[PDB]
Amino acid sequence: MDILELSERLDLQRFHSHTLRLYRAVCALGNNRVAHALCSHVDQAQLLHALEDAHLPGPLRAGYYDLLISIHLESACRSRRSMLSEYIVPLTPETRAITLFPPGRRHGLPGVGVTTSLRPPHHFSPPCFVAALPAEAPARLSPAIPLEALRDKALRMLGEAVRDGGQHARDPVGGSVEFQFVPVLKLVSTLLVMGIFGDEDVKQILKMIEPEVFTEEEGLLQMKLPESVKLQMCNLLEYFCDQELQHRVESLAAFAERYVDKLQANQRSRYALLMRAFTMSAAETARRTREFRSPPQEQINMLLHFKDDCPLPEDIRQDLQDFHQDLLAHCGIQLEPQSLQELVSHMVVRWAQEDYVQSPELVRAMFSLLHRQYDGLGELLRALPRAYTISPSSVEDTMSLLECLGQIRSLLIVQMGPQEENLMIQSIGNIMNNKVFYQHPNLMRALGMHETVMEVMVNVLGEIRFPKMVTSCCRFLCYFCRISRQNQRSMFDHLSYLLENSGMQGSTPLDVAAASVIDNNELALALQEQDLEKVVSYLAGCGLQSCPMLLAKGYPDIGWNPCGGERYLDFLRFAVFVNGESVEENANVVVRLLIRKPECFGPALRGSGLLAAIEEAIRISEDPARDGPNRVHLGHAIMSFYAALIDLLGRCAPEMHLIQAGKGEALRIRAILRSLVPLDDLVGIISLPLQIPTLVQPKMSASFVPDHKASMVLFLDRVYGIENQDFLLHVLDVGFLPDMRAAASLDTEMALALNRYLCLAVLPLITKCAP
Amino acid sequence: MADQLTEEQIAEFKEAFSLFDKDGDGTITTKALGTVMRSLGQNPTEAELQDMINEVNGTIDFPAFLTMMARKMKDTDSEEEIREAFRVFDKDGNGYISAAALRHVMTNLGEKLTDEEVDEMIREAGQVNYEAFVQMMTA
Amino acid sequence: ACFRMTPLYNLPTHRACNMFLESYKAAWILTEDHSFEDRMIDDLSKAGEQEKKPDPLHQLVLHFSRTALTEKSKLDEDYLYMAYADIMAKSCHLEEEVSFEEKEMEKQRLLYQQSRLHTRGAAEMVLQMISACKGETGAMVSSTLKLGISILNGGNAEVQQKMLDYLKDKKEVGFFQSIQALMQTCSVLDLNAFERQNKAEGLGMVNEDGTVINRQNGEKVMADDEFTQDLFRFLQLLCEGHNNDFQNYLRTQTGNTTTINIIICTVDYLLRLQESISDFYWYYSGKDVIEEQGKRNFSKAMSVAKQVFNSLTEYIQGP
Amino acid sequence: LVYYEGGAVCTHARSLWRLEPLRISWSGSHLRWGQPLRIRHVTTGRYLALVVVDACKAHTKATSFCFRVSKEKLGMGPPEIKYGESLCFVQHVASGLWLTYALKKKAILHQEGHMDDALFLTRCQQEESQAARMIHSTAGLYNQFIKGLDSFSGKPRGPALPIEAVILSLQDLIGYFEPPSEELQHEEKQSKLRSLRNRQSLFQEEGMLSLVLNCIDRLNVYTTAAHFAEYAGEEAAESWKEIVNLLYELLASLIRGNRANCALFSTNLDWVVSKLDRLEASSGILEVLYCVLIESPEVLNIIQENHIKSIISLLDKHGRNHKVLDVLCSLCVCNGVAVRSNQDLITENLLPGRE
Amino acid sequence: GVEIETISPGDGRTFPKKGQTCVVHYTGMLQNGKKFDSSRDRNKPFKFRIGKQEVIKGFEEGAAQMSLGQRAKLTCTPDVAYGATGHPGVIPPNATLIFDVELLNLE
Repeated sequence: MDILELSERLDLQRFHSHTLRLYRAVCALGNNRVAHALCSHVDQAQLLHALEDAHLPGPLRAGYYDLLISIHLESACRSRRSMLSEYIVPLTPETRAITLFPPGRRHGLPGVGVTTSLRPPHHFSPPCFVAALPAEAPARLSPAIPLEALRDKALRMLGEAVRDGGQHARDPVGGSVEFQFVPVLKLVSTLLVMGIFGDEDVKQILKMIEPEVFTEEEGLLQMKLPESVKLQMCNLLEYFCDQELQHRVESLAAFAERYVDKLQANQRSRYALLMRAFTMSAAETARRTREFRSPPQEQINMLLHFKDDCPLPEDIRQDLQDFHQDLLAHCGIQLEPQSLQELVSHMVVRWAQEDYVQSPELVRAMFSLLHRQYDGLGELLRALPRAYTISPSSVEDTMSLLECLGQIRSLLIVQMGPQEENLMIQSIGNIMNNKVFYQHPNLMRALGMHETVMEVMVNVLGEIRFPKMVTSCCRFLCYFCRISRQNQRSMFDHLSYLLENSGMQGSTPLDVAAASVIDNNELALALQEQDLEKVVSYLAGCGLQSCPMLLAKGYPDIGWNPCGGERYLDFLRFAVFVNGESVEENANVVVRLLIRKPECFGPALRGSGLLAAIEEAIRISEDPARDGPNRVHLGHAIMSFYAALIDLLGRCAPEMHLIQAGKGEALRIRAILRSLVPLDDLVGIISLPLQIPTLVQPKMSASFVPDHKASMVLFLDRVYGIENQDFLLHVLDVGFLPDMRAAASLDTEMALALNRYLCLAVLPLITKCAP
Repeated sequence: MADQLTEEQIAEFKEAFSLFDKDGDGTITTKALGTVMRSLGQNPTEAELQDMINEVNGTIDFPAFLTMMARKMKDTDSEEEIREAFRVFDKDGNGYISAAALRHVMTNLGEKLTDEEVDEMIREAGQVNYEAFVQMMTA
Repeated sequence: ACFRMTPLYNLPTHRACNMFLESYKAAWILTEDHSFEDRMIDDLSKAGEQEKKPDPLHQLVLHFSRTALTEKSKLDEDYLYMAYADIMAKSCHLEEEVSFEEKEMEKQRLLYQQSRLHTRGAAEMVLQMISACKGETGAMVSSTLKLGISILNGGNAEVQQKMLDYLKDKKEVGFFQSIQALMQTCSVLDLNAFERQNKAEGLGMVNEDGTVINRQNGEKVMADDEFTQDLFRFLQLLCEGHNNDFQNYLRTQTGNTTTINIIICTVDYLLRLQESISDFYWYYSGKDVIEEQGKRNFSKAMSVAKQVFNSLTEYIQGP
Repeated sequence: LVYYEGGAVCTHARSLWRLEPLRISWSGSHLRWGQPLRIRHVTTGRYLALVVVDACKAHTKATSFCFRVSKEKLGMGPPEIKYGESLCFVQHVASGLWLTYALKKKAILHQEGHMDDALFLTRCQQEESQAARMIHSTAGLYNQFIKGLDSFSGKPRGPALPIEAVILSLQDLIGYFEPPSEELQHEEKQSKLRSLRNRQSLFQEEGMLSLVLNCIDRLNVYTTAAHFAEYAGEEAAESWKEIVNLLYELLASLIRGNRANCALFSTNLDWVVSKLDRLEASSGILEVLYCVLIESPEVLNIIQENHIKSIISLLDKHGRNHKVLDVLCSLCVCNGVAVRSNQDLITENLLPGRE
Repeated sequence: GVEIETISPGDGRTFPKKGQTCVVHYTGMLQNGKKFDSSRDRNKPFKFRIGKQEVIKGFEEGAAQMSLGQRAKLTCTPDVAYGATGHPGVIPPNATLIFDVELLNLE
């Protein structure tokens, strides 16, 4: 039957309307493998035919328009709208010639001209159905449709509608004035944000809105419109004010490269004149504090002070102020309707005088547009942190980066399954060897890349569904935190969330938190106390229960955790010891809190002998029946755990110069750590001989390591001390001359596990007591 | 902090790394790490090779490669920076900087040091040499 | 490393442009002033005149009232509402040896701009969102209180009469609890982060061409200062005209089910302030001189103390 | 057994108690000190005796309690007992035994007492207390209706169950739970919603969801509307068609809008979909499935291919119903997040036949 | 299972050779007759290289069995294309395909 008969059928209109909702919902949110599958059922010509057959009914016209964008113009729509908020400009000479006003104080046309901000191409693929099936497939692009043909058709259907609407016909297209424009604006609005219109096309679009203003018929804004058609007018007008703003930023980027090229030769000529000036010495260094004594960030702050002590001449200090007056007048400040902001501020207020608007969506989109024009200065300001400037030789890799960025943001909105995981890992593995991620760490922070990889770790943790994903994400953040210090500053701020999910092999979310506080006195001083008590409460659990995965592996049972609890102390030994020095304010509060739950210590000293605890470890490590039976041996983790409980408290020992002063608080702590541990327990540990490799190699992860001895020597050399000559020579012959000639024997695997142990633990302590 | 290297080294590093990249993945063998540094003129023996891999499976990835490249050039510049740091004090460049010419070059550098600390810098150290000055600054 | 700093002409030009934008915005664009906050609000008010329908401004605060009444657990941080909270707040700060008459027109023009908001229902919008906070001391309750002061500045009378009836027909327990919640989360002088700031203050410039942003750390001690001063300054202005009903409302919400007695809750913050200032004396009771940062802390705590004694006495200025 | 609790069961239906003095007339006079009274639980309808007990075995000798301030050796009324201020205990009038504890601090009448029996009272709310007593009125009918059905649940027929009593009792409950109109004013619509959010949470917590689920599953086994209703006879057989349809309307009225009660079907999701082709109240169950699949998104990704193949088989046997396309449109996305596992199970099943 | 029934004869002498491109203005159906594909609606002469197995096996085997300008009706069996599983979303499992092609030019 003819489809126009649905206009009076009134039942199969509805069931074929709700089928179009199922078609838009199936290919929703970039599902592009199924987006080819719909392109069979609704062909390309019959969709383009249905855009202008005016005798179609009401809800079927808004279906076939919205079906079109949901199979062709959506997967490209979200990815470009994402990259609109950030502005990445290269230094081509085409960029270099960009002004605020067009040359000819007449305000230029919005959206018309040349922009240079980087955006990825769209990568459509044409549909087919006779191609053979392979096989995991990499991806499917969005299915294609000829765009240069489409823009002429879409402009025509708008162009008649503003003209036919003036005729005030009793039979509008599609049964109302609402359905005549809502499915033609939201296509034109989404072909305008994709940038596929020519400038002469949007010159015509500017005529079709209000031709009395934008000229280089009745205007569209004067036409009486129902409420929902005003809404797409706001989403059309919101594109235009951004093209004023993105042009303004690209004007200011063009100004600076003309300015700082003029500024470097001014400094280097002034410095050469400073290099030949010998007429002063006490005033010469006041001219030399800026040249090589100050950082280059502080130079530009000092150089740019001449508003209302500047080394710059009056010639190149005035044109900046001449430029600065060119920009405020370009904005809404008069700085003592032929303007766009004059048009909008008239139009939006008059819409409030028309009626009492009830739809809460429109009243938000009105006032957000109106505030954007009046504080046009602040609208420029809030975008400027997302402004960055790169080299023109780096563009050929930068747009290759941004496409590999966009796949992640497309995976922000889809619930993660086992395929796109392999898309995410292959994405991330292609970011970290792209060479620009390193050399501009401000830009990677500016694009919110460090934010984006966090939320895909949020959604997976909510039992772990996809562990191979969550390692490579937290591996990326750990490799991100050491690129610049301020990037570590940013990653530090999500600590309490990162701390809430401390709960396996490979990396972890907690090692992200560890690499967020390492090597930095600023963060370690600013670390909270409430962020510390959460760390010990997870340490409060491990001493009481076992690893359930280990007894699932068939291991012997041990009531505490020699493997799990060691995943906190390696964090906390970065929490109090930095740059080879101990902090004070954290050390005086970790140990006050560590003694509120004495179960947090290892229960052999909560108690058996400390050398006896390691002696209890050697039997259960050498005997395979008492050992864990594959990568986890219980005997290797108990000595490693007590290697962690020792050297933590060694790195919370108050420093020697505070012991020379009578700081009673600082010596109260040095009482407590010395009170806990007997000294002679260490001496049997410091002197126990090892299975040296010779002709055969013993196993590292089941036997004694020199790193077990390396923790203990740091404890006595920091809280107990070597005072007299006899006690120096007491442990001297018993411990180390066995090991030294064992090391001098092999002049090999554990030879290099012990060579670095001697040169980093004991040979300092000998030279501490050489006189 | 990987920022202590300039751009063109990373440009030279990635050019070197992609030249010996196995399949374009950014993986290389343990042997090729030695060859690629000798392709960059750097000749460390297997002692400096052995401790670097165990610091970080035979698969060397480009960030894992680059973090080792930061540390090998961080220590060398950390000692040669301080003699050229003393070069601006003495008018000749040998080490003979007069103490009279110091109490205006030190209050005029940009760490906002007042007269009391540059005093405190001096009486807890005639012209002083350079090697006592690199001792009294590093402390 | 302060001596080996490279000059600007040695730098690549793209990084030189980058630090310029961080400088040029900081010294020129941020410094710029303009007065668009008054020439907006007039046309949003005058456009009700045309050739019982609400005004353009009157539509707006109706919409902000509607988003404050939907049942949600937390109060989502809208940047748009904060962008309009200050603009309506600055419509009264233009008026917020002299003659007798000329200060009255400086007074009455403030009652004109106060009438331009609170006859459009601006008084209950700022009363609903405090109940919609429920204690979450975020950035919005900063920006909603500066509007609440600029309506009740100078001790206006009928905005209080527009506020008592709203708390008496609704019986809205949840306002006063959110009032009590913000009261306890008011920071005082500590003796732990103070030296953390001081040990942080021993660093002036960070290595590798970076600057220690002293505003990034800021004041870790009592950064809650201007907010917690602003709440009592709001709380002082609810009984400025000695409106005796609020003197019997703020200790007893007799129509409600559950009293809170903020008057007692005002005492308990003061005691927590009292030991917190006294232990700051005992740290300095051994020292002889006081440095610069020691006074800036102590200037802060008394400036909020003068606010709360003034806010105390307006509970009892009436007999 | 009597217990104590925190704040969660403080608001709900269990922690509601009403006072009943011994004198009939002027019972709503002001209560004074030293006055005997009974204690009623409202939902169970039991009398507190330190256990709760039935009213038929509640005796004035067994259960008669009183309010005293502290044990010194001792028309309308004067206003004796304030609210929130009295802080008074209870003990038996025959025994003098102070009820005190031992998270479920078990309350026991103890002759030692403690220093913690000074307890303050709070009056309930009018809409809530009205919602309380109707639970007791319904559950007393419903469990009577269940075991009345369970009598001939195995014995064919070659007391009388309350047919007319239950038909009118459901229909008042539908209008009790009816969602407010969209043409209402916005500030009042929002206010009436949060009342409704309480009094469906106030039902599904204190039973009344699975209790409704039971009387379905005792009734659904008789698919022949008359022949398998002949286990009762011809009297209840004529009303079997009605009582199913009204039942699914109640359940659909319960979990409309509410997210918390929608998660209560995440365990017996397959119980729902297995009855879609039941040929009686086919719109009824399909209504229940639509409201549960829009409020709690966790019920989306627990759906396998065996479920979707029934829904398309529902559409193929019940015409071109436009409601079935709604529930499939809710099955693709949730909260702006799509499910790629579900977006292909529909497509390679529905589309490719093209029929 | 490649049955070519002619619809209009072409040159009769010009045949496509290997390593060469073709331009086909095709369209397809199913055995029920439901038109799952065309090319003229997209207004694009579909092109492909022979031999390199871009198309399914029943297509290019029909392709070299035509002359230039000939119009042929093909019938590709289930085993020659989309055999067990079929295309996702479009072509059902074990479906026999029916084509209408036309060699436009280029051998």
